[PDB]
Amino acid sequence: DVDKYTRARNAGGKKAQDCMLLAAEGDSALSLLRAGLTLGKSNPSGPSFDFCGMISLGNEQLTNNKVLQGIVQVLGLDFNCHYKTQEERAKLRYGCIVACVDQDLDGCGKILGLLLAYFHLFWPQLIVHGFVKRLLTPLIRVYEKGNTVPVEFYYEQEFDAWAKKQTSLANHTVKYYKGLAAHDTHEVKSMFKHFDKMVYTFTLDDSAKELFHIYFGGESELRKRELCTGVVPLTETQTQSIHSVRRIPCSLHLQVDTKAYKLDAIERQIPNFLDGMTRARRKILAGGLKCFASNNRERKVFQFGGYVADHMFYHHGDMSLNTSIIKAAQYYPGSSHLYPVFIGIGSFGSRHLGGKDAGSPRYISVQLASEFIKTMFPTEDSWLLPYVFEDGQRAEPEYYVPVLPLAIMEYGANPSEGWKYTTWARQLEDILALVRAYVDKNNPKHELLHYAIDHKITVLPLRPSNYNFKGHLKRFGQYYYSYGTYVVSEQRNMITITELPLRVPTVAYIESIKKSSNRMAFIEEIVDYSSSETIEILVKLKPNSLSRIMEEFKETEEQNSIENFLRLRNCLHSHLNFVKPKGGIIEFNSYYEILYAWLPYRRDLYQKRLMRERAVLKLRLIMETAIVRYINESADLNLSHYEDEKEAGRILSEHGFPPLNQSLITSPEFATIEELNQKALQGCYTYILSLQARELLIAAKTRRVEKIKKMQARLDKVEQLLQESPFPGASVWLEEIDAVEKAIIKGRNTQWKFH
Amino acid sequence: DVDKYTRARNAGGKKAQDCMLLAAEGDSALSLLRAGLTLGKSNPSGPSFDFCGMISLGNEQLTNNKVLQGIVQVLGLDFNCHYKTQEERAKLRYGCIVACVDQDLDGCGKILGLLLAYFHLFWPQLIVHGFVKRLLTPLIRVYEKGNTVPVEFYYEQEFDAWAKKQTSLANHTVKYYKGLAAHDTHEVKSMFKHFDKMVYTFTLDDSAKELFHIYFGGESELRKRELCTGVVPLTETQTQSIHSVRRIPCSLHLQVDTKAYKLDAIERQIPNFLDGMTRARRKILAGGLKCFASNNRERKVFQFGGYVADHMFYHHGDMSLNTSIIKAAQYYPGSSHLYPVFIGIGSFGSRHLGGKDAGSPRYISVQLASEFIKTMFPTEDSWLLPYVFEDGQRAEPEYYVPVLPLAIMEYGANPSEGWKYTTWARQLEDILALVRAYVDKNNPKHELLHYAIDHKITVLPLRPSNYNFKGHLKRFGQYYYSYGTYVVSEQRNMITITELPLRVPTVAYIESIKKSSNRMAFIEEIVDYSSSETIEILVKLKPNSLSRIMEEFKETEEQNSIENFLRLRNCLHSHLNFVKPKGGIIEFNSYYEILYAWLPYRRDLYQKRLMRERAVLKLRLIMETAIVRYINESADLNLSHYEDEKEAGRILSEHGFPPLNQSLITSPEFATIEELNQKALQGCYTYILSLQARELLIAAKTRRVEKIKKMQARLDKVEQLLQESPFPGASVWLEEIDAVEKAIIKGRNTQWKFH
Repeated sequence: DVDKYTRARNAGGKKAQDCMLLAAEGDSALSLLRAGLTLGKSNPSGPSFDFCGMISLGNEQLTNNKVLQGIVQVLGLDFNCHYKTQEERAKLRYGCIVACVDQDLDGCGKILGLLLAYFHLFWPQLIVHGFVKRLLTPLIRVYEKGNTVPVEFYYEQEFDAWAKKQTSLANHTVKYYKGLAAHDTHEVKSMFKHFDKMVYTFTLDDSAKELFHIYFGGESELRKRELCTGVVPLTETQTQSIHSVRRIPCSLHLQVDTKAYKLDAIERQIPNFLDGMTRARRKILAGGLKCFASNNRERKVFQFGGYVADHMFYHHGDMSLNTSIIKAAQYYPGSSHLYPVFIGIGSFGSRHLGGKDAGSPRYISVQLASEFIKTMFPTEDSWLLPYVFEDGQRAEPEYYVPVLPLAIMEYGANPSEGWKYTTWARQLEDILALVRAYVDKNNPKHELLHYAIDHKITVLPLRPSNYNFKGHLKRFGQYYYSYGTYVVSEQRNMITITELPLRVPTVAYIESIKKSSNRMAFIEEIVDYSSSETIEILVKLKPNSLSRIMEEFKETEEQNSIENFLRLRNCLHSHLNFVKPKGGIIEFNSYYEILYAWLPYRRDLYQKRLMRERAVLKLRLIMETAIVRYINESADLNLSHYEDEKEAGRILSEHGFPPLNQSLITSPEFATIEELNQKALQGCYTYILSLQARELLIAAKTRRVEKIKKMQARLDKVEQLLQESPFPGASVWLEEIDAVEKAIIKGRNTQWKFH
Repeated sequence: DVDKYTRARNAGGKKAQDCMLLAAEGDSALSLLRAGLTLGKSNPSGPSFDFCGMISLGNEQLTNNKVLQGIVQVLGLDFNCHYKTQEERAKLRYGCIVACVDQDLDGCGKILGLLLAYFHLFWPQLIVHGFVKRLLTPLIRVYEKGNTVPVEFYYEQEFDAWAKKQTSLANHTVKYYKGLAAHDTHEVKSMFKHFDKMVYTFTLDDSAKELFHIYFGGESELRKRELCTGVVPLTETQTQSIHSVRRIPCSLHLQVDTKAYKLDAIERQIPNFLDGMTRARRKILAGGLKCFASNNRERKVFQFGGYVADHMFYHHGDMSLNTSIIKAAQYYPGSSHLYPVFIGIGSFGSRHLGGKDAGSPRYISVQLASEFIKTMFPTEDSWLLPYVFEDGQRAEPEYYVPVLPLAIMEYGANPSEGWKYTTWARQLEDILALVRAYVDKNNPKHELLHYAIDHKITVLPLRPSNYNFKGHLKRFGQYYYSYGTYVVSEQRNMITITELPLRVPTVAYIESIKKSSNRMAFIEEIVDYSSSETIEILVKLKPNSLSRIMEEFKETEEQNSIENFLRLRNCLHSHLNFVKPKGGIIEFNSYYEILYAWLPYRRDLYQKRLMRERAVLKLRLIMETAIVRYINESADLNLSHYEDEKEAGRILSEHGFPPLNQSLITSPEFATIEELNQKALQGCYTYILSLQARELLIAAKTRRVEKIKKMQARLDKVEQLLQESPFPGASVWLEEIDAVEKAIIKGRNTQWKFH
């Protein structure tokens, strides 16, 4: 077999039942297992090569794979045995096979799930009676400073419960070990001390079998139904039951690990319907917001990609990161981004190659479209979004909620086969009219739009956008078609294609025309004299070929003879599969329902921002009233730093000064509403104990009083902003819509350069 | 026919001589050319498709090259015919061919030099009289915010000469355009407005055929000899002549750009002999120092690579960066780095796979040593090294000069074949003794070693290091051999290998043994029961077979029969090829030559560092004395901060108060001695006007006088530290050597973990 197999000393012998075969995922896991097994030979008594062999991993096609062939060869497994009896199972060369895989979505999920599916399909009785086992390593380890002994959790839920049970984590360092290679040598020896406690068994409950037909079977219909609901994390009772007897039911593993892996794989191609961007593009947008927040100077594409990888935890390949950055910065007729989030200083590609003619990342530079991004992705709303956490560190948000539905007003296609997704940008005017009717409460269609929302029918048009399109858009039999424009000169027997169909690359169109032999039977030659953004394809035909073209290619009342011959028609087939914000997959059938689903999320975000702003304003005015009421009697109490700052708190508590938490009321970063109003109090008097002498003079007092009157006016303004007729925060939504419309118009005027 | 050829309207007709062909390397340059050529009604009478065609640049092999075949087909060139006469030169379909290429050692030199060599080899008469032309786009553009028209320099020397005057850059922005894709649309149209004057014609002067043969011919000895001197940039006179006549000689073009490209390609594999690291490794070290100069917290490999790319201008791929980071963080018996610059938390590989079994960059984390680096690479000297400026921004230094020569005490190899380079680490004790004898001046061999370095003979041993090696290092006459250790038991017929030769991967060695069919005629089986760091490989042989190995593999007075059978000897072949600090390539016959070459550079760096320290200490001393005198007798003129206008400057210049550059003196980053002393007295009086009230009484005067006393003591310590008998700064070098030896000992004791 392969040389990756390290045989145990007693493997296949009289004591083969006591032997176990560790199946590491890759070379790093193999090296870790080797190091642990060899260090166990000297200090402890336990695992070693005497009773532990090592191997590495690498239906109709699952039987010819070399790795499974090697595994079945070493284990001595017989296909036609079914291992029902104990003596039949005793003939195996190893007592059990232990899978040692990384805790991430690659090791657990895809590979562990694949091994479990293979075993269940071929030898289902092996999973029962406890033959297939796994290695459960500490997923999270928290180290207390000056304690040199960590506390370990095998699941994120246990760590979250312990953390919320804890008072503070100032002196605790949390390390996430998603992969086996992340364990240090001392950590590895700590695991191999009680290696016997890290072996978990699979039970193969009744519900597992059907699941094995869903995630890994050839049935691709019920798989989508299973995937369209998101992954539910394991509950605490299930984890406790698993840890009690060290047995993991297969069902739970299939429903959690493999399902999360499949969802992650889908999310890398299909974007969320709230912002129209995938996880990688969300990371890029967040990194651009973080980098150009205060500087906004042009940076090289590779430099910005390095910044994104450093700060936004983009652990994928840098070539994909650079390609996605270029795609986000591309702006041309037929581009995938109608409103790009980045301004591209340099040659970022043209419509002829479909954006593939972009310059190298080391030459072209990128900048943040500050005006458009700020008007569409407000900085205030960024705090209230739910964020993803990579190894306990903040990263890009789970989803962005722009002022207008970005998943609709921009083009989008998935080139990777496996899941169909195609979106054609709708007209900006129609989107603006629809949202303004929904929010304005003064539009005559506002009540009609609400009627259309509660019961699903269409009341306002939603036509495909034709901003950078010089052709025609014809709706025939519920299908939209884009037609390019051409001219014919009979005297020179020549045709000049002036406009290709929507999102059709020039070189791709030319090669498609050239491939068809029948088309070339009349075309003498083709050249491409098109400009950087316009289309001018010069085709010269053979003599007396126009009549032959007319008689051969026939008009179908939709496209004339020339358009059919020149392939100047495109069908706007759109696949509206999107990723739910909670994790699931949702398949729409029209853009109207996409907009109807996006509206409540934006409305709820506006309401949440309004309540958070109201609470923050109340807290700020409370602390300002406290500081001014200390100021006007500073000649009565006279204690800021005159005495020791430990006896002051008694006298400030004897008077009416509530404890407050500075740096939380002064600048709440991500303080959620209930936590913000809970932990704002029970702080300390640093807002009074640690003030400066600058506040002593009356000018500071009058500045404070004008500030407090300003925030009182703002508080009443946001209070009347609430309980509005359509919903709280509708007027501010209308103002943001107007601002983003102005920004879009300005960008369109200056070719998305903004001077 | 040709895939990416856009024919001109008049090409191949009565105006062929007026038609020119633009050759582009990639699709980005083609898109730029298409955008420039299609300015209709804007930039009139400029280039267009009427007289400009386009083509893309996608010794028997040169004949069948598809790109060159397309080019010759387009131009109608004839291989047999020599275009020496004007009448036969008019048969070409284009008047001239223009190369529109980048200016970053790839567009220029690599493929432009290739095109020039092709034309010279096949049609040398074409280059003369003018046929091959190039597009010299503005390399550097200086924009003034109040002028909105840039100043363009086509060479870096011109920009440097301009920057010699116009010193302030008070309101100027410098932009570097190394590639064609870096130009913006307005820049593109401005360039195409003068496209007629942007073209430069090659001349093929004398002494260029020999240069062409050297750089592109099959001969390599003279090509290597050319590369031992480095690239010399064009002088002002040559650039002025080129710009005045708009003709570029081929020789100058070659020696300027293709030599630089070849040197850059070489130095990406061959490291410098001063620090023992290539450009990528030096960038990694500088980025690590920048990242962990303050925190030293462990970071993921991919995050650190992103930081390095963002800050150190590492524009290459991220996989190479991650691999190099892992290699720099690897520490195991046989690893390349005996003293790694990085502490790696996780599994970074093992000796078995030669470091190729490391975990993914997502999981394993890296951090700076912060204890060995601070001693081997002092932070004081980091301000004195020459620095590499990429696109006008600072980057990793030109070369590092460590306290001990790292190119001689670390294993090095070149995985990229094309330039042999192999280094075997010398013993640390021998190197320390040699350097101490050279420096301490008290060693009995000090003057003897000076005589030795003067007469290039060897007087102190330099033996290969055997720190992490349990074998034997034996010298058999002008070569060294490493022998592994084995134990063989005749009973039960097993041979257990306990130590492999130096830098021999375990799995590679096992595979090499396995491929030898004759050796497995006796080997029953091979098992790899080795540990993580020590090797224990079991080889079970066939019964009564040891005598067969005795009679088959014969003793050669160097290898035992078992050693020859198991290939337990390795020859320590050395290839002492390095790159000169100025750019050239140097070859050494022994490690003694490397040490003797590295010593003067380090001695001169100590002298320069001490000189700069003395100068900056004198500057600080005069500024402190000035401020002390001001705080002493300010009552005479004025004691307040109200004098912040020019009146204070005038009243201070009336007395003996010199104007000093406070910012430069208080923190000179890279100010060398000459302009340090030139700009010291060209500052302002801010060193006095920036005195807070705290510093306006005696309580700060005592601190000031204590500071001046301490720095005066440091000043005369530097003073008599100089003029030492061996060289100035000998004791500082000795104590730095002791500190670095202590750090190395601590790292070796802690397995390069430092707890």
